[PDB]
Amino acid sequence: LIGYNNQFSGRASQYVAPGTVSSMFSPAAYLTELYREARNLHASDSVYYLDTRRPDLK
Amino acid sequence: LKTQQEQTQSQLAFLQRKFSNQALYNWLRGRLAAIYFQFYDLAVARCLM
Amino acid sequence: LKTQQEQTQSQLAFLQRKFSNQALYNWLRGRLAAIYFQFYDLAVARCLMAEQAYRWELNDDSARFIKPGAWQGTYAGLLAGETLMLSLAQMEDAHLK
Amino acid sequence: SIDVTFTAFAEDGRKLGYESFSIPVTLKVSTDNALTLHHNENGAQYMQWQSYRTRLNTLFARQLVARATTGIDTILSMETQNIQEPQLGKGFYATFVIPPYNLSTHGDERWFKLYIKHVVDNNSHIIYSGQLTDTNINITLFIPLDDVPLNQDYHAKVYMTFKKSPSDGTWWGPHFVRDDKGIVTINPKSILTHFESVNVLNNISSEPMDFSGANSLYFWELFYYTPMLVAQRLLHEQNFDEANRWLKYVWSPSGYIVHGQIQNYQWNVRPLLEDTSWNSDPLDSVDPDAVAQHDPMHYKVSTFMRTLDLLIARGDHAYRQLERDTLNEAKMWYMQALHLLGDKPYLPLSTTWSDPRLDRAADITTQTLTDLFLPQINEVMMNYWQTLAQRVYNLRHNLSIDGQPLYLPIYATPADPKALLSAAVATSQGGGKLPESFMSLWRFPHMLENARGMVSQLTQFGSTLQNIIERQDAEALNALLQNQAAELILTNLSIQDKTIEELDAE
Amino acid sequence: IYATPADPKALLSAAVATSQGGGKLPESFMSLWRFPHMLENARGMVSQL
Amino acid sequence: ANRWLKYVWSPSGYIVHGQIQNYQWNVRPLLEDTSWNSDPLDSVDPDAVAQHDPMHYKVSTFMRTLDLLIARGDHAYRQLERDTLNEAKMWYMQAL
Amino acid sequence: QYLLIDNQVSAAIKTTRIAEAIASIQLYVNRALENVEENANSGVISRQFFIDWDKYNKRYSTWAGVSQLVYYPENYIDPTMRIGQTKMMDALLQSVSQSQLNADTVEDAFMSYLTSFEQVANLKVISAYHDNINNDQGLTYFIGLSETDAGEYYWRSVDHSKFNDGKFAANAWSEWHKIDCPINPYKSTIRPVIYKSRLYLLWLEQKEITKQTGNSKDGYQTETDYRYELKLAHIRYDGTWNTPITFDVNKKISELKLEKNRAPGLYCAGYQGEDTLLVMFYNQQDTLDSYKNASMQGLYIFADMASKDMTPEQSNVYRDNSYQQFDTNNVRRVNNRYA
Amino acid sequence: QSQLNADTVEDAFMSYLTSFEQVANLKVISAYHDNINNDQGLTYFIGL
Amino acid sequence: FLPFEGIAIDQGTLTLSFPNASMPEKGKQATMLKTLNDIILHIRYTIK
Repeated sequence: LIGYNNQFSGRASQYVAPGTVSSMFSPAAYLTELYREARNLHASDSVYYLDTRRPDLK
Repeated sequence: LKTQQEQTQSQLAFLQRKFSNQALYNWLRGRLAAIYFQFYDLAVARCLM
Repeated sequence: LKTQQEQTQSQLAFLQRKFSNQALYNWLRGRLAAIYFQFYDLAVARCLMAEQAYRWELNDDSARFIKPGAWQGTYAGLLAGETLMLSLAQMEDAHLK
Repeated sequence: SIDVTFTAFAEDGRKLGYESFSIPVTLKVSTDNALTLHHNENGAQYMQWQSYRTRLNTLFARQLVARATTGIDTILSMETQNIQEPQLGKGFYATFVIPPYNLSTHGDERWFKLYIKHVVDNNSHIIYSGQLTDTNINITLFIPLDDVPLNQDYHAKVYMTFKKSPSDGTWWGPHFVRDDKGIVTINPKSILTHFESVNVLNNISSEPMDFSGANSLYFWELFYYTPMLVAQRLLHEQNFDEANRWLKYVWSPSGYIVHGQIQNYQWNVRPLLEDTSWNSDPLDSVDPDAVAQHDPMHYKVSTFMRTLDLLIARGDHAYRQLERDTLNEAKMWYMQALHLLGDKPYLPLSTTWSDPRLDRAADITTQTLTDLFLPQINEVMMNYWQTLAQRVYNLRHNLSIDGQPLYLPIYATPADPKALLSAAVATSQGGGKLPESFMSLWRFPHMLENARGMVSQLTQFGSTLQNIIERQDAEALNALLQNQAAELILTNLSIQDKTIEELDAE
Repeated sequence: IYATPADPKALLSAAVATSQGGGKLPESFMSLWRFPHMLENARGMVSQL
Repeated sequence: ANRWLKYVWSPSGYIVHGQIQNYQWNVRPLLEDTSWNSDPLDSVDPDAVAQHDPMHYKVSTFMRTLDLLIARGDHAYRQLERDTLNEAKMWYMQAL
Repeated sequence: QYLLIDNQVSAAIKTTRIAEAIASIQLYVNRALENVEENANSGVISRQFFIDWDKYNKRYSTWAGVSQLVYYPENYIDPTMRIGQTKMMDALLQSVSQSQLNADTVEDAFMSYLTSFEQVANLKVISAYHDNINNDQGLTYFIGLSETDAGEYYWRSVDHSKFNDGKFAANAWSEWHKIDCPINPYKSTIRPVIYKSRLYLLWLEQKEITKQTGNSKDGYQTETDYRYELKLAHIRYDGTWNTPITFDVNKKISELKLEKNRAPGLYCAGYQGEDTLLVMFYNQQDTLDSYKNASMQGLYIFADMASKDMTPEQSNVYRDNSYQQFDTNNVRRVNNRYA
Repeated sequence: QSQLNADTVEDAFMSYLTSFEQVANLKVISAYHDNINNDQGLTYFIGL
Repeated sequence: FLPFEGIAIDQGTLTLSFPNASMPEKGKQATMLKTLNDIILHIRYTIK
């Protein structure tokens, strides 16, 4: 077909503005990723378990 | 004569194993040639400027 | 024939006693090769500095002209210089345009 | 565990009693199934670790050499990319057609995923993922089978999920069973609710060149990157017509003619012709080329952009001539770029956000949205409309490329015929590679010295090359001469043997 | 408070230039000299090489 | 640079043949003699003084480790992002 | 350093709740990666997210940069500036670069591209080793063999981080590299291993050593004291290989009840750290359950290339945890790291 | 002469030690002190 | 390159610092600053 709106279109349903929390590139998105990865670096019974050090972070 | 045969073969081994062998020159030519040509296009462009 | 044995040994002796013997070339190589490599790293670093200047003047930080393959261990660095000379010519052209 | 006893004694030896603790120690060793290597009867080699089978080799490298031998068009044809490879292992091919996007089904979101079950486990694995379009999606997947089925009604199950009712119920999606003699059928108890159609491709034991296999990297360089590179370089040299021709090896907006027959496709790279749906799951990488390739749609888009860049460059080239006739040419080229972009898409922005707790936000995938965060617009692509809009505006308002006013005459001053001739002559004198010489800021004596230094550097490379050549030839000769000495020696050895036989005869 | 996102095109040039040739390209320190000065110094350094 | 310093000194110890060792210093003459001397070599050569009394190398080794941690710190510091400043901080805290 | 927040800063510094969270965590991770915190979970550390920590994921600025690069690669990708350009492409470009760029120039370059390709297009893959704990993370290293010359060993690696919807993203695979070591394995018992973060490979060879006289007085010997040399070699940083170190494993092999024509199964895996290589020999069975309670003869190899017999007290543990990596008749399996 | 890494230094150590071995155990034949007190100055040695 | 050359005209912050400004501590700029009417920057920038 002819046009960007006919080919390639229809990818990311809704979009967000570049400064919102909801953006996948926002600091919140970064926080979410760091958290899901860091969350399990230490054993749940360890003094350095992330939730032991910071019970509020979650 | 057998000795001469062996001596001839050791000379080939030398020619093939020495650093400055045909592989070296084949490589140097191929690489330099690419450079020379590319350099040329640039040299021309400045001459044209 | 005995005299030809003597003559051959005399020629071998010469090869082992003349100043420009193999020891000389192995020595000259060991030192020049050490210099050439070190000099190369310095040459690259400056080419890279020229490149930073290129980038700071033309506000474009994606530019890279200096290619990491200039020094091949195989073939002992031969043509590393010529390789860099081209990259600089290219950088210079990019600037002029 | 470690058994720790706390005990003590009195000064007079009396025990003061005790307390005992036990510190557990757990040895945790993760285990999983090993990756398995296989070599099949048909010569295919592959790696398997789940239900996934990855091809390790290719068996037609010779055909490719034979095709390159007859020219660029033979090697880069579509036919080349249809050289087939054997199937990897017990299994079959089936075509799945996913219907057009609707809201009565597939509401709100456009993603869907296809999963396979009961093949190596009773669990599921994703075999395809993508997004629903205004039309259907027609794909073919290889469905692997194990030696012994985990289900006696069917040997494999395939089902679709898509946010709305992603139920994985019994009989939702086709159930496949292997009959004897290699025949695969769909168990009639199953329901194709989420498929437009399913077709078991009986008698197909092969597939076209695998751009996802271990040697696929070479096909990507051969069929996609090389022609894009060549066009890139030609464009830098301002050879706009050749860059155009070269882009056509990847994409022809007007289609192709093959063997006279008018063909029905525009993308000439098989994996770009295929994959007409965005992958709904992005590749979790840091390498943009691994992302592309994994999802070929990205190359389709970069190809699209390069085509526009070329149209734009041709327009810009004309614009800068500042002759009213060339300004009209520029307009024409920009109008084509606009035709090609089509309408600027409307991209509404959402204000919906649930303010979730970080722990809840940490929504992962392994083996009111389905994710939490949303993408941005992609200003680089949007800028193509903005760019053309501005360039066209300037033409409509009689402005220069940077918006400056200009007062060109209605009719152009005639070109100086002497200069037209020298240009024509130089072009036809030889070479022809006499590109725009850009008139820059530097005055003649500066540029003369610069050109001069550039040339003396060239004369040095020249003499250097001359020495290499003379040496390359000198060495070729020394080797020849030794091989020749060796041959004469062998002949002399035969002569000496006969000489000895003669003495024995004496 | 939050850093300006790095420009992805630059990250790519570096990544390509990190794995290509092993990435043996040392830090190019920001200097006081302008391009034509440094260009000439580099050129002299290369011709010596 | 770190890996190489570990051939001489590795605070936290070494694993040898899978076993946990109780030494911190991997150079026999630095591991031995933890007593700074009392009657120093009379010389003009600092290299002869060290060696003679190995404690001086133990200290210069210690300094190099600190110099390394600092350099990592400074590197991050100079990137001037809030994130890299916090990184610099941890490197300095480790040196402390 | 415990609460992951600096309580000695002046009031002058401002932040946001999110910005501090993205700091307390960044410190948490850095202390774990630098082993300040001595017992982190290695099955987590080994994940790609952390592998990229020092280039992209430790800073918002680079994280955000990459995320944009990967989300919309079409705005950044380039046929020249790309990752995964092969040696064959370099050769293509070099000959293309020697003359004017046109179709004929590239036709000849494509031909040499393809003839270089053909040579490794169908190497037999012999074995492979996964360098992670987690099968979907890290890389698998493969060793193959020319389909032409009896020798010629080559290797590949595949990055599993580029594996997603059942398939690898093409440049996930490295090109074949040639091993210049004159390897002559017995029954192809060759395994790659990542050891000391280097590519090592080890294999068995039989040394046919015997007497020239059948009874040491008048006669001849028939077969041989087929001694088993376990050889270990590694790649140098310049791509060449060094001379292998030979270890004596004859007592382990004579103990395994192998037939005349059966090489012992060879298990090799790096211990997750400590530069210790775990090698076990076994009599290959038809099924994996047959290794339950099956005796094995192993050894430890250390960075200091000394070795120790692996007492059955320990080989029994490694077996319970490492079987299902063991080859069985008619299949081959990839070993992974032991942790 | 090349990139600094572990392999470069291993090769270097091998030649280092080779040269060392050649003089590692010479027989000392005799020696001479160059001062009049044995706590100062130098002692010169001849080996073989 | 000149001081501050290459900085975007719309990004970041400038600071001008006068040491020894505090009057209670008898600084040197302290008496002069009471007579400083303004601060003027002269910014030479280019558009490309």
